[PDB]
Amino acid sequence: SLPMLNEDITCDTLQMWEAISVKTEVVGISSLINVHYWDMKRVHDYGAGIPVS
Amino acid sequence: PKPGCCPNVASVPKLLVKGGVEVLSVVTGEDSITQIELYLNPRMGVNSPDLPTTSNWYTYTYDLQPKGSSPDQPIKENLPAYSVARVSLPMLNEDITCDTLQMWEAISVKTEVVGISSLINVHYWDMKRVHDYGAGIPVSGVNYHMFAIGGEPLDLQGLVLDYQTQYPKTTNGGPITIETVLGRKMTPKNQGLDPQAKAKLDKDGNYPIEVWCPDPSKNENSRYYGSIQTGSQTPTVLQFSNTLTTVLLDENGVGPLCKGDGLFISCADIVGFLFKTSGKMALHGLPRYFNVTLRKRWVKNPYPVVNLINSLFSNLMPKVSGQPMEGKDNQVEEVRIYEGSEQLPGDPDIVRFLDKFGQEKTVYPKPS
Repeated sequence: SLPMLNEDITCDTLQMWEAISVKTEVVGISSLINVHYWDMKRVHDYGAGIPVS
Repeated sequence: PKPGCCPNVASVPKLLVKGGVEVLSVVTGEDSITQIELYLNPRMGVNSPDLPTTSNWYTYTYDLQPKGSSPDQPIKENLPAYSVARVSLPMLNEDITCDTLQMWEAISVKTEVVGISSLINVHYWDMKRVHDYGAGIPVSGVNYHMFAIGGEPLDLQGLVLDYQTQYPKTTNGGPITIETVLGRKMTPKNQGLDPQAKAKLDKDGNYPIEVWCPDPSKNENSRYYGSIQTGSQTPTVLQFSNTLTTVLLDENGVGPLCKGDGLFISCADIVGFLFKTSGKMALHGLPRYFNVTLRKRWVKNPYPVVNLINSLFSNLMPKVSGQPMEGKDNQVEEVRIYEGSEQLPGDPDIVRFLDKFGQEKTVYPKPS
């Protein structure tokens, strides 16, 4: 939610919020290497599970 | 570019767009002229052609007869109807510091009845013969056409011919009558006009001609032309041309103002009875063509916006279900007002009030 912000009436002008540079990152990215898990299907016999892909 | 070595022509208003409906969005200058063309298929009891079996007759009623015993009741598709079309308009700029807005206004309406050459089909495969072993009797008798251009929809009042007859009430979008718009069962007082039976029209194929007529009491922003000529097999003469332009200004000098930026066209047309060999006859309409011309005109806003916008919100103006402070049972008892200061009056029990004219007047205490 964005606040009210002062308008004008002589020039019929007003203010609006404008985004300029969004920054982003995935915050759950190092949980992807959780190979040990009680249901992950192994690559072969006595192996590790194949990780999430 | 030499004027003396090249001929000159007259000055004609420049075309800017010619196309469909989606070019009303064009930002024009302060002084433009907009021509818009319409057409209205009449709703003669059969409202739509998409129906599988009942679209055998389009713009025809279904072979109406008198009943023979009171009370009569017609079918939904028995009575004819009007035809309305709110054409869209663009929104136009304003000027808040001088409190003026501009808005559309019609000036000239050109009209013509298309399909007027489809009357002479005297070899129709169900049309009855006027003389035995001969040709067919053409469409004739009752004709009725009434169009209406305007910035607001029409105001039209209940004028039934027999109050005792009952009409099919609206179970789902049905034709509404006096008893639907008022709710109470209709009196014989509405055989003639009755000022507690006004209505506006919003549904095109649902308001019947038979009880409803355009009442010229409240139609300051809608002009309408109409003609009746009624009888059994009377001739019907209608001229049509490409050069009759109806000017539509007022005595004051300005035409209809399209308030709300809608131009409410309104139309109905009946041209004749077609007769059938069995004897059944039916009303048949025709569609009309319109060429209404618009021009942008400045007005003055009568409603102060700052006095108006506060009344709308619940948070900015709270309404509360308190005890009654105006009306018949007002508990607010006495209210004074003080303005300026004069010299000391005779007694503080004296009472003043402003008169009808608007000057102060010390009223005199009479015994009671």
